[PDB]
Amino acid sequence: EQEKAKLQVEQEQSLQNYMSKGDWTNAFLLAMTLDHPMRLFNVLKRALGESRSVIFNEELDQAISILNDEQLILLMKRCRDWNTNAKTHTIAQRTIRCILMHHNIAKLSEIPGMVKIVDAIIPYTQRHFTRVDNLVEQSYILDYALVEMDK
Amino acid sequence: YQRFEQAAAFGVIASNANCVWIPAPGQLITSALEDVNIWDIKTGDLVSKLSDGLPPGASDARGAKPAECTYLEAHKDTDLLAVGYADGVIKVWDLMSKTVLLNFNGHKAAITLLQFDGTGTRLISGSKDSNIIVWDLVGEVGLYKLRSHKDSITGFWCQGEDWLISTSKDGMIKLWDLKTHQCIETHIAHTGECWGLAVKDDLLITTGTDSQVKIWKLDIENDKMGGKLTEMGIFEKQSKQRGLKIEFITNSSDKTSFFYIQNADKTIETFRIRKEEEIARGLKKREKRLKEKGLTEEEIAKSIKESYSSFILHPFQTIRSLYKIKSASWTTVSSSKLELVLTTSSNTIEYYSIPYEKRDPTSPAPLKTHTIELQGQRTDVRSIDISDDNKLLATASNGSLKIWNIKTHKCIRTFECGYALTCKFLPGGLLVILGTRNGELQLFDLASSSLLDTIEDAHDAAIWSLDLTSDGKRLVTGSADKTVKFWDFKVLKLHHDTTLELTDDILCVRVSPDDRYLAISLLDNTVKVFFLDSMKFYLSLYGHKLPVLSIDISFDSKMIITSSADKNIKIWGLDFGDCHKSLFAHQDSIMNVKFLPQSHNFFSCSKDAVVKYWDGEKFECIQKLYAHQSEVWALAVATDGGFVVSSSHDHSIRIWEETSLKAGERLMEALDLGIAEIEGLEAYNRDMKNAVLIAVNKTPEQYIMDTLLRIRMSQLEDALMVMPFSYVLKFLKFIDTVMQNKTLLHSHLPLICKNLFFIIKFNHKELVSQKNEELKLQINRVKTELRSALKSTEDDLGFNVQGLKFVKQQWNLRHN
Amino acid sequence: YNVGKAEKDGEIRLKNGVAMSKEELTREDKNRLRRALKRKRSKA
Repeated sequence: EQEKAKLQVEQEQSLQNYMSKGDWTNAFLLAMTLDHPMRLFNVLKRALGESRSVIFNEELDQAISILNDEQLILLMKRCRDWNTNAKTHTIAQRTIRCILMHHNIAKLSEIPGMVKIVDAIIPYTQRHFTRVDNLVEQSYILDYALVEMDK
Repeated sequence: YQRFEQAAAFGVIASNANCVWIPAPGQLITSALEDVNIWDIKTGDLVSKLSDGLPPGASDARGAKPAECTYLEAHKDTDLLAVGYADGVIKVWDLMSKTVLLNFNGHKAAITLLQFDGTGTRLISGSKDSNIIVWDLVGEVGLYKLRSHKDSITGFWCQGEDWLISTSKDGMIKLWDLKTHQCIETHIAHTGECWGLAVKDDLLITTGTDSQVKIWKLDIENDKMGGKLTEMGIFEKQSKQRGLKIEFITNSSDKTSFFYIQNADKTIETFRIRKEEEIARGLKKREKRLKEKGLTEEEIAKSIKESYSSFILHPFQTIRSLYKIKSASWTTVSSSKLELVLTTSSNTIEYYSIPYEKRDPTSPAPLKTHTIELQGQRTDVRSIDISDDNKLLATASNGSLKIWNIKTHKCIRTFECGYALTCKFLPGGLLVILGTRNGELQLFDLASSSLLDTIEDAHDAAIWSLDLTSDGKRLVTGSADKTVKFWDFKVLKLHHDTTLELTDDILCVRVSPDDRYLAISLLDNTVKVFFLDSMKFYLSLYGHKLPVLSIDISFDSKMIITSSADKNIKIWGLDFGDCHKSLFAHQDSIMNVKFLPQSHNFFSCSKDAVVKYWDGEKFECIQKLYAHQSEVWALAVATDGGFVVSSSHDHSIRIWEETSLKAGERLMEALDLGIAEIEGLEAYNRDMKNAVLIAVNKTPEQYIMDTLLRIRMSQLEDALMVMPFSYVLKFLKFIDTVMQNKTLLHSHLPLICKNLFFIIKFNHKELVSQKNEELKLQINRVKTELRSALKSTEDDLGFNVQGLKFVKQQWNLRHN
Repeated sequence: YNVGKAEKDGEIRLKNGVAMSKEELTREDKNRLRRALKRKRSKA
């Protein structure tokens, strides 16, 4: 247990250093191993913000692909939790997208219990899809203001 | 009545804090409880006394006992001293001005240690609160603080501003960059707590709870992200007890560096760093030995790593004292000899000198040239008495009795004695009479400076208490054998007259000044009062939870006060033995209670270290006095009653001498400042083709957009509702700039869409009316970029729902 | 599906959908969260 405590402390310190440096791809792996939800949420969040300026970035996208079954279970429990909240679903939607684009869709199915997690992801995703689409519809006001301006 | 104040404090040469040594053979700063002291080791006299102020007993003086000094650091460059007290306050002291310069209060706990930076501009502090704060002396403020350590900081090391090493109670050594205010690497020095950290160039040494001492190589410029500090080997120090502090001393002529580990036990270990040549020279024989042994070259390398710590360092010598060394510090470095000064818990300062030639010391054992014990009581002063003249006070302690004059505050004569429990003056102050725990009776003549006669078998059991008649002819002994023995002086020698058997031991014996009555305290919680002349039972006092520790009799002699471990002081009338009233004066037991002479007023001292000034008639406390950190053991009152002396387990004896913007504008005001700023930046850019915001340290677009987040949504629709259109155009210009930066838009896209789209609803008629073409261009750019962001999210959501639906549908086929 | 309590003991999952692992929490954050429950339990 001393050796495990020794290794665990080093992982914490390395994780903090990576986050300050912005090395999200290495931070993502450490957070996944350490099971740090905020650091797991924050690495993905601010990594996405950099992406705004394929899905997240080449290095991190590879990192998510290499995840074996176990971390895929832990990661997608978090996405299910994040998806429920409308302020944090966007992070979940991009993470789940990267999983489908970088894994064998036969394989994810046989992993035990994943249907049940996938079951909970659909209803909230549909609710969000019903949303935003409404925002797009009532965003066309900008056209009506413009055409009235044109007259 | 007339208030009681403390004239002075004396008797404590060294308190519980580090020693600070200055060369001139070398003067030493020694803590004196809250007070700070400078002694000269060679002469042994006290050069001066440094008092913060607020003399004890003053009304302005705080009730709570003054914080004691935990750490002391004197700066040679600036000739300034910083003091760290128990409460955590740091006071800057000037040695020449003899007064505090600056006051710093950033630690809620006492300070583990303090270190002035080499420049003197800043000081680094490490406190038991696990907070490391750096204060600028010129700024008088704490620049920054470090929290990551989970427990008290036993030590820290900062030669260079760029990097700091911190050792902490939790066992973690953490490298800190002062510039970034963050830790970069963490390693556990010991599974136990790391008490002492010392750094010598690359070499770093840590002592944990268990004997093993770990040697660490540090290279700052590694830039590997790992292993800035690496442990090369582990060496066991001889003492099982932990090492509290570590220090390094380097001899200039030969550059050899020696270091000592100061253990909790009396033993102190000193170690010597080998030169590189002798180490490489030494390794060569070892290799040759193993070749002779026949061990494999891989095993040869194994032996080298196992003994690698032995190669680096060489044991030098051990220092042992009579009493445990709370703190110790190097004094003098020379090739011929070294000298180290140590301070023990027993209030003595000892200066140790060691001569060494080549590898090992020349002397068989260390020798101490000077020892400071003239004004120090080796053990706590058990009983204190004041002579009839009151000039001289006697302090009875284990292995030592001393009689100190109030004016000098120093000993005149010192007498060797046993574990004395009761001390008394004979009439005229000529002789002092004490009772040991063994039960032997000790009688000293102050003028003779030696004992007159000892009666070993005068009493078999411990002499718990002793009291004398006013004439002094008759002496009464109360003790554990449960028999009271009366002794008569005959020319001066002591002779037993009679013994009175009692069912229980006499914890305390008191005789009235008129000598009409005699009082006995018993472990049965029953106080028996006898006529002194007739030796017959008179009255009894009952009801104390625990045995009464002290009994006192008033001048009028109608009053008896009894203090007990029940923590209630009770006031009993002698005439009929009735209790007039009972007081819970002190939370803890009241060891001793005394009547002020020629007054019904009585003084009380207890283990909680309080001295209280209580009137019997009023039955309430006149005044409360705290000056002793530890329990006050006994209290003695002068014959005049002007001054009362008290002694405590802290080995300090003290004389007490009688003398808002509602919603809406926060969006308006924020909008005005940010838009005005962006317009200025745009105008400046066009030319090439505020202070509050700088304090905020956010972009003008971020600052307002943060203000939107702070505003509650339920009030938001009305905040937008109150908006005048001139500000709406400002708001529209605000968004278009947000639209330029994609990351900010995506972060809070849903909020933005709702804000723009409602405000257009309310003012849609005056938007269309506006004839500004560039405004239309602003609207167009906002629309297009807003579409792309929303479309991107919808595409993301649309993809996922289809793919996940597919995964569920495929699994259903497999299991159906 | 609805967000519930934490499956793992040293983790705190709020109904907001945010999971809070005790090891990474700072002490000041741990204190307020402990007090936050105390108000929840007291009225309950």
